[PDB]
Amino acid sequence: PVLTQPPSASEAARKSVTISCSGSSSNIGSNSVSWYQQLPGTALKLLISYNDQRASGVSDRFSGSKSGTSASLAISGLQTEDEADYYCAAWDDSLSGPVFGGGTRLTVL
Amino acid sequence: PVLTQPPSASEAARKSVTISCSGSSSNIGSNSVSWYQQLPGTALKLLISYNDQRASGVSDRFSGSKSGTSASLAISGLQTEDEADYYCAAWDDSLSGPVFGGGTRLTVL
Amino acid sequence: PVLTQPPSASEAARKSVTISCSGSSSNIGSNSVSWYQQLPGTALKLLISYNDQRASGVSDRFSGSKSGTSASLAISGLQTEDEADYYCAAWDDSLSGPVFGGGTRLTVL
Amino acid sequence: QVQLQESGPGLVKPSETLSLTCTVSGASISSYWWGWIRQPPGKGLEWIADIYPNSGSTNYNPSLKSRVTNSKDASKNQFSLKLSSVTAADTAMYYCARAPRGYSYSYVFGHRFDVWGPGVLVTVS
Amino acid sequence: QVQLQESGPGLVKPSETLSLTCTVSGASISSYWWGWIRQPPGKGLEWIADIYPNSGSTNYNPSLKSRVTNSKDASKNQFSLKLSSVTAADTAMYYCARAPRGYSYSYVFGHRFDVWGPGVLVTVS
Amino acid sequence: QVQLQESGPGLVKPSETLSLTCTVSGASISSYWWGWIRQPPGKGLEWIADIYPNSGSTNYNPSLKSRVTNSKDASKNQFSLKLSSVTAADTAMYYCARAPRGYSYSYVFGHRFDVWGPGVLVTVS
Amino acid sequence: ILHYEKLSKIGLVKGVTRKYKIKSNPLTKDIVIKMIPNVSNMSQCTGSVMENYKTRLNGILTPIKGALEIYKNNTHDLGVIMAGVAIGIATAAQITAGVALYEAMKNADNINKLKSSIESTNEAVVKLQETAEKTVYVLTALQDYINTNLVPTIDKISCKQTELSLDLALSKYLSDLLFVFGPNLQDPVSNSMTIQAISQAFGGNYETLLRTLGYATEDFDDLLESDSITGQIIYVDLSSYYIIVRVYFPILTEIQQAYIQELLPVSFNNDNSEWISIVPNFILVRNTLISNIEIGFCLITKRSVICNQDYATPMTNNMRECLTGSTEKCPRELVVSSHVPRFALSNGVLFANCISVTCQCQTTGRAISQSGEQTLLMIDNTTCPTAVLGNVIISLGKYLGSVNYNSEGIAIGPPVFTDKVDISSQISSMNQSLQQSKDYIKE
Amino acid sequence: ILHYEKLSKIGLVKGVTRKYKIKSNPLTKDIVIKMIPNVSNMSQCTGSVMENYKTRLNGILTPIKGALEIYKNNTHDLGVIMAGVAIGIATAAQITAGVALYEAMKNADNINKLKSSIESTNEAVVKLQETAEKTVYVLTALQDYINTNLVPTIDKISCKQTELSLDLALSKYLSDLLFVFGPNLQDPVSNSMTIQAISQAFGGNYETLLRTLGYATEDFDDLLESDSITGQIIYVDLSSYYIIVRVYFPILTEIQQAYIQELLPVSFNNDNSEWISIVPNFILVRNTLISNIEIGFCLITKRSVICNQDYATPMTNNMRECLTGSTEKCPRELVVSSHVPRFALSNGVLFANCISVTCQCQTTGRAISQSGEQTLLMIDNTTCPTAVLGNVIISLGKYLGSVNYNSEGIAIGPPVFTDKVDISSQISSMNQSLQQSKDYIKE
Amino acid sequence: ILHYEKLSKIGLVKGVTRKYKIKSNPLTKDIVIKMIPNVSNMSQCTGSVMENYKTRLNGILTPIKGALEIYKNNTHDLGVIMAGVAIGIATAAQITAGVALYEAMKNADNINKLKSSIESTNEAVVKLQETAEKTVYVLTALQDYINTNLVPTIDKISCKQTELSLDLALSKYLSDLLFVFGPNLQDPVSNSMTIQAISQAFGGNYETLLRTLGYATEDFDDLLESDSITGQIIYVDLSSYYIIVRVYFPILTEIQQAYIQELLPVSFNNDNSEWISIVPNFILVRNTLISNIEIGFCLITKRSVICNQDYATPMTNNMRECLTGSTEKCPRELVVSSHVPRFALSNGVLFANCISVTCQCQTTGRAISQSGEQTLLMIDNTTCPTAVLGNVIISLGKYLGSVNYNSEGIAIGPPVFTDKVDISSQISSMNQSLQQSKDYIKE
Ligand SMILES: *[C@@H]1O[C@H](CO)[C@@H](O)[C@H](O)[C@H]1NC(C)=O
Repeated sequence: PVLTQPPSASEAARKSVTISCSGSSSNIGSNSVSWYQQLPGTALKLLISYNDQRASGVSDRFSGSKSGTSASLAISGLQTEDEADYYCAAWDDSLSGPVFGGGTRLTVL
Repeated sequence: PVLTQPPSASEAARKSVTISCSGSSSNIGSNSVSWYQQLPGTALKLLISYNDQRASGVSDRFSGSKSGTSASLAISGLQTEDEADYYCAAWDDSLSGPVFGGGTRLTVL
Repeated sequence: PVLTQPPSASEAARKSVTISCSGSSSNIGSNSVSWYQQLPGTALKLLISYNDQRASGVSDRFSGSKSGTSASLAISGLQTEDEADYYCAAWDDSLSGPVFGGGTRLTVL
Repeated sequence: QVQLQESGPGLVKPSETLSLTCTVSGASISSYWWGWIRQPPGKGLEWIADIYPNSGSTNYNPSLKSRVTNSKDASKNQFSLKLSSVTAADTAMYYCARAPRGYSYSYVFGHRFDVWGPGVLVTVS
Repeated sequence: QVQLQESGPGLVKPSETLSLTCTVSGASISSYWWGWIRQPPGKGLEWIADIYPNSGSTNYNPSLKSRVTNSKDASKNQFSLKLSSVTAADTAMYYCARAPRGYSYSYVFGHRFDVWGPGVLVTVS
Repeated sequence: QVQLQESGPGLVKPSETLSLTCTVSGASISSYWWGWIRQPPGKGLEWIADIYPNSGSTNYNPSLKSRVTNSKDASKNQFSLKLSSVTAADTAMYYCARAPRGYSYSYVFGHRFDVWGPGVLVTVS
Repeated sequence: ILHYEKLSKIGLVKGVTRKYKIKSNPLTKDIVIKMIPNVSNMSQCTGSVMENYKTRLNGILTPIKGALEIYKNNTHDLGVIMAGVAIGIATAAQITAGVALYEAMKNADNINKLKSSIESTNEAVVKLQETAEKTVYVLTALQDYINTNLVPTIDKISCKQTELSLDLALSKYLSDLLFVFGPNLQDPVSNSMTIQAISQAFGGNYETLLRTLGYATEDFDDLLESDSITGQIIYVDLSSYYIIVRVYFPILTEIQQAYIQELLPVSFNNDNSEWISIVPNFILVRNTLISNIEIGFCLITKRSVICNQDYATPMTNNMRECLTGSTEKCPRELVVSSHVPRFALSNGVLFANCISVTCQCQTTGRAISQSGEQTLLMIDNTTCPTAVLGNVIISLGKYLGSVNYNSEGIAIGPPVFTDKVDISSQISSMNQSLQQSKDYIKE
Repeated sequence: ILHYEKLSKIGLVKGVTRKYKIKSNPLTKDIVIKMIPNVSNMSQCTGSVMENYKTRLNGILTPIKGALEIYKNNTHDLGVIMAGVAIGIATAAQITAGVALYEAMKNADNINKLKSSIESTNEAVVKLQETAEKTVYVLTALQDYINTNLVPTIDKISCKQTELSLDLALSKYLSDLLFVFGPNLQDPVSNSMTIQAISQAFGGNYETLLRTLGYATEDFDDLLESDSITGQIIYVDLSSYYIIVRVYFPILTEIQQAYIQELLPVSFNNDNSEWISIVPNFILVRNTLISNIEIGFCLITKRSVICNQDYATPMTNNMRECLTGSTEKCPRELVVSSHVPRFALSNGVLFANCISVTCQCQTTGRAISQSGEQTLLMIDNTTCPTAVLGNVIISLGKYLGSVNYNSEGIAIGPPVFTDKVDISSQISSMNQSLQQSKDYIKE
Repeated sequence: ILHYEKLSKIGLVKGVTRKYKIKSNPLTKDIVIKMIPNVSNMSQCTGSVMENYKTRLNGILTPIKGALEIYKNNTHDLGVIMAGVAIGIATAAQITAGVALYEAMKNADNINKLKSSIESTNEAVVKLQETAEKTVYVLTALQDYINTNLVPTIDKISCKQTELSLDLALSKYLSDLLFVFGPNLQDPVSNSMTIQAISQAFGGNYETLLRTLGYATEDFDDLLESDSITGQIIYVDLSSYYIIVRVYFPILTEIQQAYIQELLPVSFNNDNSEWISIVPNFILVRNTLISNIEIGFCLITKRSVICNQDYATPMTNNMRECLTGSTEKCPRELVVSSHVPRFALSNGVLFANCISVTCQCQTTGRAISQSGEQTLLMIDNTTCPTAVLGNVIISLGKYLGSVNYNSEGIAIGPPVFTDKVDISSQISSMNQSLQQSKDYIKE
């Protein structure tokens, strides 16, 4: 149906932040999570797939993890270029398709 | 459809009696027979299953056999407590269910 | 749908002749060819099956071959009794049945 | 020990619908096959239907198939039967029973009603 | 030796139905495939249909599928064909044949009409 | 490098039908899964449908299933989407994407939109 | 009877003692295996598959029937007599198996009265029960595959595809069958073939075959894995393509005054080198008689050794003397590998070569040292309650033997080399030395 | 040539005589095996299965092609010459196989002209016939499972389940394949691999593979079970993932003046104990020359012994003297088991150790007795028309040898011990005795 | 160190030199194997199949748990101590494996915290990921067959047929399982069982099992085929019917100053007869020490020999002298077969017995002749640039040894016979000769 994300997150530079994504047994419990980034006024791009695998040309400061019916995206060495929106998605066995989260907007201090 | 039993049977005490049950290739020829007892004014109980297997707490004087499309129930050491009605049943492949005989009432002299 | 045969063929006695049969990938490319003979005013008989196998009591002067989507019937030691009509047929996977050629009438000089 | 109890109306008017309920104690209805049998007064037994509630499977006696419906309720561990358009021929004693079937250890196939309920009398008048 | 005989009406009026019967001697119709073929006067052969009576299987020529029905009779070892709504184009000689098909010893697939009947002439006037 | 381009009408009148086309360069549409996504202004993403053109397979978002049709054109390497009976709630940015799914080397199942198009804005007024 | 204390000093540590059991007194039961499936529910998609299959199978089955006929045609009632002239050449086991075959023929005739019913079975396992004497189980190869896979997919795939699938399944079945029932089966008149091998005619599923018998015993798995459940072919039908097999189901009996003793080898020190004793590791004792045993053919369990026959073999006088205490006659071999064991535990007591491995006493922290004149050390709790060897820490018991074990000393036997080529080399060198000594006398 | 009468008195009873046959003159035929199935009818359900499978299979197949290239790149027409410097090190068999590999490449090129057609096959068995020279069969692994099981169940199960089933099937196929085509195959330039082993690339169904050849012979099963039908890998495609294999189909030729004689062992009595002679049980006679034979590598039938090569081995002079009548040179071993045979039948005549088993005369009822001076008894119908041994009753013929068999007597050889450890024990003891005798001379 | 020039003259041609590698330093990972399928989607057609299956499986699994309990109940922290008195009798390997088992129990507890999730899996392969410590893969036997074949055909076939198919599948699974997990497994406290054998609990599909680990290495196939990837049973559940297995994944390390040399045997001529030298074909050299190697247990590749342990064995002094140039001590055996190799190629140079095979020089057309005093001929391009042997034509290089090879001559060792019966015959004859010589002194 839908995945639960926090509307906002914030942390100062050179620090690290974590974004959570909550789901259920049919989607996150049984299948993996993908993370996408949307910068202001540009095309969306794939950051993470299979809960921990970074795409080509993605900085090592991004990491992903999954536990139970929840998943997390961690960003270290926070910079100003990391301000964006972040979305999580997961395959759902009852829909034969992906379900998205609400998105989290990241603001750096 | 239906199994053929003799309406009545009789034998003196301390003797032995035999009750027959006739069927066809679809029910008795290919599957096993069960035998049930009904005493006057009480619940029915399972005597025999799988053509020869006695239920728990059933006296050894009851025995069963099967040959071809026919089956038989033998009672030895006949007593007065054995007066009842006896029914045979068999699974039928054309119905996906059991078919019953007409029943035999046992009278002891 | 249909197989392509030449309407006529001719050759002098004691010589040899060849009759061609053209088809497609659905019938001749993937399956074998059968050849039948029809003499004037008599029942049709099977000459060749499985592209080269002669029926019982068929002279060795008849031979068959297949290459690609085409097949050929060769007759050697041509005689006057060989004047007939000859038909080719092949199983077609899109029809679940045979498809016939137009037939070739053989005239000996 | 598994026990079964039947319940229903004592008298059913002709052309109406008869409803019966079987309540099980000591086991869950969703792990076994069950069945319904009836006996007219003074006559022999007749099979009605067999049911597997967990998957909703049902096998019918072909004579009575068009007049039989079944239902279940797992919270109260009960299953119910309904026979429509009853006539004077439907007065009888009714039983519910547990009805296991399958192959034995030596590959002999069999069916048996191994536990019976007391039964309930239904008269159509 | 297997033998086949065709039988039917000599003349069929237009728009009526043509019925043909093939009688087999020396074998049972329920252990083989059979087929029907026709030849117009002065022209080539055309396949009509193939049948397996034991299971009631049938394969049709797509052009004639809508006008063809088949039937059998095991007691007299006969099988029958019926073609409806006949026009002048349906006058021809008709044959029944035995039609085995399958893979050879070396896995080459084939079909063949290995035994033929004499045939019966049908004229539509 | 695979590239995608969306195309459609800038303005769609209410109750009419919206039609969009995705054109692919650098790959054949008949060897991959594809998908459609939309984002209302100021809100989050919403999945519309996934398609496999080679076999004509389609998976739908249950909310929008009754209003969605799909088509393809292999000669020009394009695939098209159509949404009927549009209201004011259907104004958004629309994207097409390549959408592989399956098990990884270590038997973890996943889905991902690995290539995205620029998107096209549709306003319903 | 064995001198365990002396043996432990040359690295032969006492192991587990086991009982000796052999099969005996079998029960017999007959079963039918049909080797062609019933295709009557897919008859329109068979082509000519069954004809080719029957030709191949008949070619396979004819020699077996031919071999059975030799004994069947030449045996008559007297209590049964065989015509030795007609048989010609035979071992005793073959003649005994022929007697068994003649005994089984009567129930074979009774079963063969059910031929039409056997031909018409349409399920993988069927029990035919017509009379008390006409009752038998029928097992049909490949019937499950046809009923579960091919029949339900009719008209979901083409008739050509169904025919090809059936042909491939039959060909694979024949490919598997040929190893057991092919020309390797020269002697079908015997009762030594295991039930596992016979079950290849039913796809290798011997569990179902044994379940049809209806027996019950606690030694079932031990009987199976010791190759003690066997079967014999009694009848072959070349027109219906089925066989009748008689299965023999024995019990296990324990030999009363017998046991089998195991020895655990450990390397020991002599003359600044590492050695191992060349002595059999399993010894059979029956009524105080010592012998070898061909234990590779038996089944070794925790409590007993189970065999389908007596596998005892003789032993030389010198080896028997070595086992009873004369250690100067026990051969030894040099160790040039790091995999050889260096210590062992017996009845709570450690026997260790502490020159080759580090031995420490955990109770005091002091090392345990072995001198050059000691083959190995016995460690119990009189000297060290808790011992450390590498990453292993062990609490120990008390030794029941001599209190002066580590100060006595032993006599050492001669070295040998056991490699196969080295055996020929040694034989040739000894012969040359003997020739030299012989020619020295003549001159 | 063999002294059967003397041999029978030490328990070596004459058995069946057999012919000697060896394979020769093979015919050749090429066939293609495609090791990846066609999934075009389920392409929406494939995920990334085929990519991972191709990576693994390429890893498996690369070394084979590398090994073939060594001979392919270094062989040219002259009638063909090999560059010995480039090859470096090779056996004669490998060089001969390389010559054969060079011969097969002419047909390999014609077959490889059909690459696009090979890639597009969608059935388990297909015959491609484009021209008289471009004709070949293609066998595809796992195609039957895909066509019969996975395609018909599309949309009855989820796409994820279909993908997982396909992956598991491919993984099981690779698990089975690795034993034959893995690192164990370090020498693919040879023609000694059996067709049964090669058929693992097609799931082990060699019956279908041989059916595609179209041959016919009465010795087919004997050729198969003697491991005489072999194949050689000629070409490997690392982009389409198929191989070309050339199959060699020979005939069996009988060696004219040769035969193989079998001996049946029976225990005999000497000095209140039971003994068995240690003599080879199969003897090869060629042109009146006696030798051993490594019969474990051959196939033994009723009428002949069939081998893929000559397995003759030499025999010592003392053993040959033993076989020709010098029985004092035939070794013997003590019997300590109840399973050793006690009697045998040869040409209608019984040879029995009647001290160990009870022998009775059925004709008269009187017992048959054996004295301590007799090793065993010959029983024919001059003295016993019908004999009883346990539950065995046999009617006997007439002995064709000496009429004084039971009163002559024989000379007995020396005892030996055959256990593996006992061999080393005996060698060491003999060496010690030799050393003692040698040092006695010096003093 | 070896005298290759002298060895080549008695038919021992120098072959390939290889490296020596042994496994070491393993990583560990745990996995769960569930041995009963989930039938919740077909529960109406199960009958009493699961109860009977559970009874049989419990009977199989109980002894394994019993054997593990012996070490589990008698091991405690101190850094771990075993109770030697309670254990009683054990080898060093068993005690080490017990220490490993105690180490694995810590992760076993965390895995067993997932019992309810394990019981409810409904797919063949599932990854359970609850926390960082509670993460594991679960593999379920027969689940794929149920999901793909039986569930989709519900109501297309009868419920009775579905039940029978399920029962047959379970019975076949048990029939295959019994060989590995039956009474033959009397010592489950060990880490020597291969992953291939363990995979029989999952139908023999070890490829999928290894894929779940997620490792990557270039020596993967070499590790597999050398039997270096092993596993150990850590926990058995008798109520949910699953096991926990720890897998050991090692690396291969090369022994630095060691190599293995191969020798190619070729027949040679002496005294109008053909002979073959009896010398080991593989020789291990470590730090300039020569020894034998039991290479039958290792994996032979093109560039190295790979073993799971050190298989070196000692060698006699006479054989070591033979290998270093004393050819009068190298034994030989007569050739009576046509299959023995007659020539070989080493470093571009031919070594051939041209008395037994026809040798021609292609450059000049003249024959190459061998005299009766020559054992074999060395052929290089100083005398013949291109040689013809039968159908083989070879271009040759230059010999790096002595320029007078063909005119020197060698000393020949004594003949021997290697047949097993001939060994006993020779031992007995030598003992009789020794007895005669001994009794000559007394008289
Ligand atoms: C050698 O012969 C003597 C004298 O009979 C005997 O005692 C000894 O055991 C024999 N040894 C061997 C190895 O044959």
